[PDB]
Amino acid sequence: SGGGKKPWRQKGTGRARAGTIRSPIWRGGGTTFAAKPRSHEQKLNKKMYRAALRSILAELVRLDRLVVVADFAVDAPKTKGLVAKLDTLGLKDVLIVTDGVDENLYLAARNLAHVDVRDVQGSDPVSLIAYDKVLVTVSAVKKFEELLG
Amino acid sequence: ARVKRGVIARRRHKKILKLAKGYYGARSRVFRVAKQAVIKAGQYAYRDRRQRKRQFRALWIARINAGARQNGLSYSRLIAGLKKAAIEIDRKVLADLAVNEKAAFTAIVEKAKASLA
RNA sequence: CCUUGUCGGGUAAGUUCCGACCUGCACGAAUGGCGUAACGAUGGCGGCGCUGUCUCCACCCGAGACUCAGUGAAAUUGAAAUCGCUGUGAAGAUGCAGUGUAUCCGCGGCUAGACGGAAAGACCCCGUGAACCUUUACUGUAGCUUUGCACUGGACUUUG
RNA sequence: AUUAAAAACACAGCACUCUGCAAACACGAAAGUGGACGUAUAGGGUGUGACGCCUGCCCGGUGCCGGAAGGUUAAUUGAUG
RNA sequence: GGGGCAACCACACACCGAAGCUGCGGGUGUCACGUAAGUGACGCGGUAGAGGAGCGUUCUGUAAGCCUGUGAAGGUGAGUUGAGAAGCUUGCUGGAGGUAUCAGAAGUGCGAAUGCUGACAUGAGUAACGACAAUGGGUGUGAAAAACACCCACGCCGAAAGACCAAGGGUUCCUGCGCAACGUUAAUCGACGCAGGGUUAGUCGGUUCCUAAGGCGAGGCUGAAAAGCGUAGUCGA
RNA sequence: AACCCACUCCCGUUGAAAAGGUAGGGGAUGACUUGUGGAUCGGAGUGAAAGGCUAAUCAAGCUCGGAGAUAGCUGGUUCUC
RNA sequence: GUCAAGUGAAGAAGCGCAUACGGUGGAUGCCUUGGCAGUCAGAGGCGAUGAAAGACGUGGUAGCCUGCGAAAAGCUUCGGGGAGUCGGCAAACAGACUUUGAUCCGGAGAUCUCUGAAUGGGGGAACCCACCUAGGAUAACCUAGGUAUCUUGUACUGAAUCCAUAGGUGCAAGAGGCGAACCAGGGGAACUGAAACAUCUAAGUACCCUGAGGAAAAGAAAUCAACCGAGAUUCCCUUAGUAGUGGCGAGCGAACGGGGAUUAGCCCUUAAGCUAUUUUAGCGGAACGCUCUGGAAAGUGCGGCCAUAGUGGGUGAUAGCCCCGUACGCGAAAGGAUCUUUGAAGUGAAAUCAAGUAGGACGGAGCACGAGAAACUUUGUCUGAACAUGGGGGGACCAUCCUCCAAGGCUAAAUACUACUGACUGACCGAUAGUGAACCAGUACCGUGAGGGAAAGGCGAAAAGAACCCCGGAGAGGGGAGUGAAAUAGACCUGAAACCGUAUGCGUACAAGCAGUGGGAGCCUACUUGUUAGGUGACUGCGUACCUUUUGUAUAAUGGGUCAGCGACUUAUAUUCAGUGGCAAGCUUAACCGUAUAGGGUAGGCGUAGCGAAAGCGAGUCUUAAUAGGGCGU
Repeated sequence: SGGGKKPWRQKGTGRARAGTIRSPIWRGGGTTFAAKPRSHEQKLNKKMYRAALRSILAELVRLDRLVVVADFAVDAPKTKGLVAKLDTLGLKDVLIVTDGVDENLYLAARNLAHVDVRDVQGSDPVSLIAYDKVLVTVSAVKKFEELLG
Repeated sequence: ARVKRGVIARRRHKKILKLAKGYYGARSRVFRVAKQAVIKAGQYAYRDRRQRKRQFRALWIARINAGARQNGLSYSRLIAGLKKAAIEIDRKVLADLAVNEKAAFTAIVEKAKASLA
């Protein structure tokens, strides 16, 4: 705001040469390389995204962090019903990977502390390396052959 | 992420003003003078590690020279006397025997005279 | 210009002044030429009266300067434990080399030095710098002016 | 105005020249206003500067005024090839 | 260079003298070795500049983890460890937040720009205290009188240093209560703080009536648009 | 003499004062001085002409935009090995 | 018990160094009522029924903010709820209603002083002087309305002039002003680039006027393509930085063709016209107990429960279960808006057509296109056709083919913007940052004005904000005492550096200089008592600060009074080379769709083959009479 006249004449005053009150050397004058908003986005590839997804899905098997089940189906949208069903497999803090994400299963675990439910195309390369144990079904192991081959 | 540099500037100032204590007046308390007197007092401490070796060698020589005239030689004919023979003794431990162990020094000097140099 | 040209006057002595000579480097007639009474806070010389202007200063009266109580600035400043002399040295030394002198700390005076303080030197040069002025520099333009076509007609005539 | 009060600028007086009124001239995109509710004994411009005695020769250069005979010379026409 | 006599020529040995060389102890680049460092095997003053390898700060992930009222971040000492940037453990102050590890994202590190904004110094308890119209006693009040009030006596203006209208200012006028700040000193005093009070018009100045220069101007002409000029008119002492 | 102006000397220059003061000077019935109110403005006014004045600024004001004008030129550029 | 000679410890006016406490000062740390930029929705205007902006006035006392307007922190009604209340910077008086209409929130109305387009005439904005009409009122007034100019219309009226126009009155309807950006037109610079500068760039950009809308403009072929065809406009991605244009300089730069978003076309202002949901207020809203330390438990322990609501806020320290909230439904007396029926009228479904017109000649503009072989659109001056058996286009020009009906109109959607709202979100700020402004900020102040424009946060969990005593001027300030977890938390969290002091130790009054470094006597205080360590440093050898400019600076060359805060190689889009990765004679998509970081989308680009100015020919091709040589390529 403001700052458009020379305060004190070029030569003859005794103070150093200044031309604007609103300058980076001065008091509240202005940042000299100011940042306006801008995007942050790499572009990896289509093929390169899949080879990373196919490589974390190998060491997930070699470290026994992967539990394949026949079918995972809750019945009523109630959170204390799903807590008991994860007690059968012996698991807590689970990423649940399935393709039939149902409104019984999605309304549950929106309040569980460490349990997250996703689709097989919503699975990103962070959550497969976080969420210490992953729980896939026998439908989701098929669809990785349609996606990744 | 604005970083404000007011806390890691201070640690580097106190590290200078610790090495520069004991100095006169304004060289030990304000920083734009105490930085010059820390660099300058490091150059002198580099030169004087070499000059330490020259100020004792010139002190050992002038003590052998005084002690060996009282027996009947110079310094320079004594060193040729010991190296006609093979005695192989530093200046540091001759100038100990000149002051403290005076009777062992005289038993050295007579052997340089027997070496006849 | 050469030049304090040469000649006379005024002073004990006159590069200025007054009067003439004319050999005008480079006077000259409405960018006027030569005279001229009265007027100039106008330029230059000479004289009477008068005087601390001066030989050469002496003394007295007030307001500051000096001491005591109250209040209390400013420019300046890399840091100081801040002497002289003869050398050296980016070429004129409180600080280097040699050698003489000096017990520690104030107050009143004086200005030789600290290339003393104030001002990015104005003189001088540069910058394919800036301004504003000039003309017969170049390219244009306001304005003024010539001739076509409009607004714009008939009646006779000379003449292609 | 705040380092220059003059020998500078003014001036009464003198001459030259342009202007016949809807004037020359100036300010205005233009309407219009000054000139001037004046009318060549007036109004603009340029130089010299009361008074006295006077103001010499040169029309090649440049400018203005006068003259048209002849030369070149603009758009406009458009024969001919 | 000085004291002083360490002078010149030929000549001989001896000593002295650098960060040079050698000895001993560490470190590192290079190339090989003996596996390119299991280990060898040969080099290192440096500006402009080119190449290699690291520390720290703030925010995000890992972080509903881990540490902390038995005491966090900070501030302040002391010890100790690395070639270095720096790290680590503790004494006191402090009173609620902090971030192993490894990766990202950078407003990412100041002594200097006659740099910018607050604080404090030297000059220095130094110059000055605003016309060379002079004050001297007394009595009073008060915590305290050169400066306040009254008294007595001296001085100074008197075509102003006196009275009054116009501007302009805006409660400075008057009385109780006060004296931290202000006033170039002190103040009990004040044009200074807090609380009250205080301006009376037919005739004096305004408004109302009329106009000068000048302004605005219906209709009207002129102008790309804004707008310009101007008749009736109505404002302007 | 009031009044308007600024010729000389000294003092002042961190002044009492961003142009005064104390002594002396020039005009003082007019080409005078002055109070109130109006008119003329930025390549534009005014000017007895000095490039003078137009709000302590003038060989073309002041302010906000073009605009973070352009600078082969000065100054500065921050932790280790 | 004597002289002479030699030797020299004390003693500090004041200073130096180290430590220990203080004072000044306000940094660092932690914290926020304030900002900042986005995402997704709204709604895009207010005003002659008197606006945006203000002056003055209003409270039981007194200034200022916030509300209101002589009916003045309010009045009347409907609706919601529900026990305290009298706005904020802040005390003692006085009182109103309880269980409902008191505060308090939303809808509708009534009042609405004077200024301001300001509009009855004037003015120095918040002032003065008035009329007219109908009523009321006492030599003095009060109610209630009216009274501006311009447009259009509409009556009445009637000059020179016989008629009848100008002109003049009366009425009706409309407009005027303000607002950040957006859009279309009118007018339109310069600096700067070109290492100077006149063409050209900058640039039809800044600015200045005039219109209108919630968007505008533009639009339904006298259009483009080549003998194949495509059928309105607007916007994004490619063609392509390519053809062109250019003192052929700096530079400026298309189209054809592809891919997407969106999916309507109709015709006469003028032959003869039509132009059913959401929204402003609310309400319900689940689940915890003992035990330690502490001033105070949410923390240590030990168990249980909730869940379509577990990373919210705040409660005396770290809370899913203490408090307010968080996922779904109900709505709503009454208004508003949006889709509908609907009413009129405009929104407007809804008929031709085209004369000073096309073309032409000088002079200019716009086309990417700077008279250039210059087509085409424009219009300032001057001219001028055929009648859809005609016409005009296909980049000088001409014949042949193709393709469209000019001189009259109307149109949604994709699109641009934010002064104003509301939710939300942050690898955004954390009082020298973030708005100029967290604080009574466009204020104080500086200006004749336009205009410029600051500095200013924090006691505690809670005022429990210090009764009482002693010194003092009856004060200021202290010393106690009390509150508190803590007053060195006392009107204020922490509390650093420069600067100034007061104590304690050791050294300095015959000694010359960047004030340090190497050796080193002595003294001191501690520890086992001395290398156990720390503090002073007599004496003595070597020693002319730091930065910048430069062939060189101790330089008498530059700069710096010291401290604490801030203060300088960044971003975006294109492209080249290296490092490390994916697929590989092939690699990869941009817009845009999408349950949206996935998937689709291969248009386009780079490559797999060159030589030539070009046609062209191809592992070869160009030059040439070349098959010879030679250039480039495999």
